[PDB]
Amino acid sequence: AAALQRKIISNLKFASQNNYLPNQSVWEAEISGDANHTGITPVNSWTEG
Amino acid sequence: RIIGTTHLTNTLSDISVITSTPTYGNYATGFYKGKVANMNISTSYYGGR
Amino acid sequence: IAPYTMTQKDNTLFLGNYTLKRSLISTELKNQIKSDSIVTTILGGLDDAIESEWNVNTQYNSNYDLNYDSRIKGFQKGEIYRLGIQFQDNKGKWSEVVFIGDYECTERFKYTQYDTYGITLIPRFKVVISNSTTIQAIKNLGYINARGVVVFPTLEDRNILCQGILCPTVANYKDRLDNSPFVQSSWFSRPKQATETWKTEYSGTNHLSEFGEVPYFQHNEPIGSASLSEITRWEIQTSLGLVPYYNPSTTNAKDFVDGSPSEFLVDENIVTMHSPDVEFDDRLQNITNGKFKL
Amino acid sequence: ITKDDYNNADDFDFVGTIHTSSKIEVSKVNGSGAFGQGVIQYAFTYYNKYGKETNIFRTSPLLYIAYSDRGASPEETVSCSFQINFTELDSSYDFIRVYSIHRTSIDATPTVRKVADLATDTKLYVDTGTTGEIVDPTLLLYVGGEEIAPYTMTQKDNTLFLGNYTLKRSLISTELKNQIKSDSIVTTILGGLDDA
Amino acid sequence: HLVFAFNYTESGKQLILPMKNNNNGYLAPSANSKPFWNPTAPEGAVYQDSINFTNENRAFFWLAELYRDSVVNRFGGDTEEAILNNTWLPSGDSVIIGDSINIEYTEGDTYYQRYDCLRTFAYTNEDQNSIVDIVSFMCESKVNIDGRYDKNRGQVNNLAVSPTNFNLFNPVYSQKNNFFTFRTIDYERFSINYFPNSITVTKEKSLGEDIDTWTNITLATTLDLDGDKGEIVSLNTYNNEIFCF
Repeated sequence: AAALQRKIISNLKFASQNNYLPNQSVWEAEISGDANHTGITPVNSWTEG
Repeated sequence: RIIGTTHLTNTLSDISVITSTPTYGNYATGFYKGKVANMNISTSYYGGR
Repeated sequence: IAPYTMTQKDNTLFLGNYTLKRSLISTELKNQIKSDSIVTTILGGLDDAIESEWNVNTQYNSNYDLNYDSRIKGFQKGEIYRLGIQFQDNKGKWSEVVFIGDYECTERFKYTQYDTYGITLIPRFKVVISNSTTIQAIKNLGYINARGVVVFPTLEDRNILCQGILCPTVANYKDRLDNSPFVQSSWFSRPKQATETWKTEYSGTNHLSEFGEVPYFQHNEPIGSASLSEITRWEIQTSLGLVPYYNPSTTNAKDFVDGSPSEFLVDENIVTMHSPDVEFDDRLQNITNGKFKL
Repeated sequence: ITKDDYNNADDFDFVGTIHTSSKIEVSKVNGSGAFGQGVIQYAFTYYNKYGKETNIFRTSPLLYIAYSDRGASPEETVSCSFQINFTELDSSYDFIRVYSIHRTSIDATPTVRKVADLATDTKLYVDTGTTGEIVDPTLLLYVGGEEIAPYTMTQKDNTLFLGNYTLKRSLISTELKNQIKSDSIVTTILGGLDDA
Repeated sequence: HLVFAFNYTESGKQLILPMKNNNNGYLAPSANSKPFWNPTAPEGAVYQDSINFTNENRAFFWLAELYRDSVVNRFGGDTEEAILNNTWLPSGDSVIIGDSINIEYTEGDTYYQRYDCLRTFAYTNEDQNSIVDIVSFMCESKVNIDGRYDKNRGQVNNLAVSPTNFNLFNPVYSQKNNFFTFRTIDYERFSINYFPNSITVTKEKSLGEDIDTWTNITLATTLDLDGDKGEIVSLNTYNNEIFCF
């Protein structure tokens, strides 16, 4: 009874404005000589699979 | 004439089970998918499996 | 053309032994213009300068820029652009280009949504030449006007590939142990919160459901919980909020996961960048192991 | 007769001469461009402005128009671009011409394109598939032309006539062929690519 | 979309997006507890930094950029030689050369438009549980995002949206100033401009309300005489026939 058939949820987050960091506080994954700030793996584009 | 061999290292395996009728147990789990052989090339000992 | 002789038959003019009078700019003057160019980047805008169509009194306002000219285009802040300058004769004939140098932008776009209007600032280069000798030399060549000319960068030589938000991913416990999937796109987008007051909101009667539910966005926080104080946050019915951490001296990994194998964890260590260029430009959807920095 | 730097007897022949040892390598850049699926081969030839034209002195090997991780369907267009790295060109010539033999099947009539007429001192050029005039495949054999020993000439309507001509064909004598065969020390080696 | 992963720290921990103003950090593990996917992990097994950014006081996504550091031979080379092979485009309105030249490059190549990323949609139209997730935000792009010609924009419903309905795109609006394009010219290169044996021919004078065809020379109907007789000394007409000396 009251068995589910089809339920759907929608969401549209709206960003009315973008706040940009000053040059000093920019975050970079790579900082040479920094043990913690290691970089990024090779980028990959996902399409279907 | 046999000239060489093949260095098997891993095997990518998958399983799928579909049943016409439901499970016998009213609260049974049904099809359970376990871990089998989906390992990197580095673990070459378990090759040809 | 500088012909030598003419005839006139059937209302048609003939012109023989002609020289194509081509007027060029000497190399020394080109170098002088290059040296005398004081190029700077400024934050300009459109003539209107006030977009009253957009206000904060509405659920959604699409910033539509096709009702203006093509001067809406700007310059990426970290990009390199090969700039130049042209000159116009008394007839409207544009001269060749005078390469002045490759110059990097230094100001980004800026959209600020005020109560009743929004202000957008478009970065623009600005070349200033004040050496009166150079200007007089240019005028002596018959030039009157001047215009900006640029070579835009191709995708191969671009410093910037794309720009977009960062969305945390999610991973199931059993699949992650199996590594069939290890991560996957989050069905819900998971923004970070600027403050920690939402934690106090999820306590007692403070949280009214009409405000909306903040998703599970912390790194290893399970998507789920047993606390009824935050029940509306639950995204999966079969979740128990099992933490993805176990003591190796007590239980194995498989045994620990078997307590809730259908439990999911967030993953901010592996992300999914969503840029418009990837969706719209089909050349970025075929990247395979591209070496880039973030 | 308005040039006074003639130093060799081959400077006067109809077909141009190449003095420098051109080294032109072609590599595939992936990510930008618009090419058709198939294999592509590049051919080069110098030519003076209003002057002579050399034969096809260098031809690149076949390059594959495919994706960075898979082949291309017969009906797919690939976003590839080929960078041409010229080195030690014959600067005495006004231009260096670039061709592109494109095959879309097995032993099919290719689609020759006239890519560009670059200066003989340029060091790099990236060939996106957009630009280029589709020339007939058969005129890659007419580049430079034959070497004939005519007897008389005329000149009507800016066209040159050449009568009683001998096709100067230069062959290799049988004894020299046999000497080359005997003097050939052929061996098999285990080489690799430049990257390695 | 694009998917990548931060590299582990040199100590073996995980690198994570920084937490703004040291708020809402990662879930720290208990003592002597390891992740189930990495038993051989260091204590804590997580590294996270913070950015002292105060202008943002609401929820946000870290807006980021795929930086590329080394680019050899950007536009084919830095020399005049490479610049010769480049194609140039106009940018900005023409200004008069007075006591000084002040140019302003109005038209570039980057836009700044609202982008609605349909991150997630339904696997099928008959399944039980499906999710639709959209993130509308402003971003910089080289593609005219406002060319989206579908009317399913900024609506609360967003229930039946899909790649077939939500983000249809008309590429034409992302067009450059390609029609009028110029390029650099070498001064010392010798390109001839003298044609002693050549006759240009204009169009027959219309004698209607349009331009004078004689003043408009296009060199589209040239005619070259033999160069081994001499330059064109004179052209004359006699009884309906042109004669060239």
